[PDB]
Amino acid sequence: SHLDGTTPVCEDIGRSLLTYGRRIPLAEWESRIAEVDASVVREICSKYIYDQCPAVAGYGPIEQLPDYNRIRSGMFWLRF
Amino acid sequence: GREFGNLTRMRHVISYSLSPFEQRAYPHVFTKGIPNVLRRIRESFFRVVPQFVVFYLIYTWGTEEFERSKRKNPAAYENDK
Repeated sequence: SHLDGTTPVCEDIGRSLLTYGRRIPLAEWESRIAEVDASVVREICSKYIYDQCPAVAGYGPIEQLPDYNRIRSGMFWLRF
Repeated sequence: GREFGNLTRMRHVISYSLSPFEQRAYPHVFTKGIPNVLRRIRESFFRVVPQFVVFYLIYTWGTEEFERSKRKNPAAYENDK
């Protein structure tokens, strides 16, 4: 749906070339999406998310935001 | 007034912190830690120590006087004859 219209496609062409150098065709995305599986999702999320050190930023009436140790402790389960 | 959600009303303050895993547990504990402790001790030395020294002096004299009293009296025996 994002690629409807001529502005999104030209932006995609320009942005994609600067990073990959090639315009990856849409048919290639679907092939890579089909490879996705529940097992794959779990492995990748555990790789990049589980028991990490988040960066935090709050601009607001924020007195209740938990301290950084509370957040870092919530990054992992003990039942696991 | 007893919940973190509503305790006070502050404005125009910023804070910066780092993760426990990104910093040392004993940073400058050789060049900046010891001198700070020395500052703490020196800044409150004369306010406490001297009084307890008086206590020690009172304690020593006391014991000394107590024992000094049990010594026999040569003035109670010179005339006893």
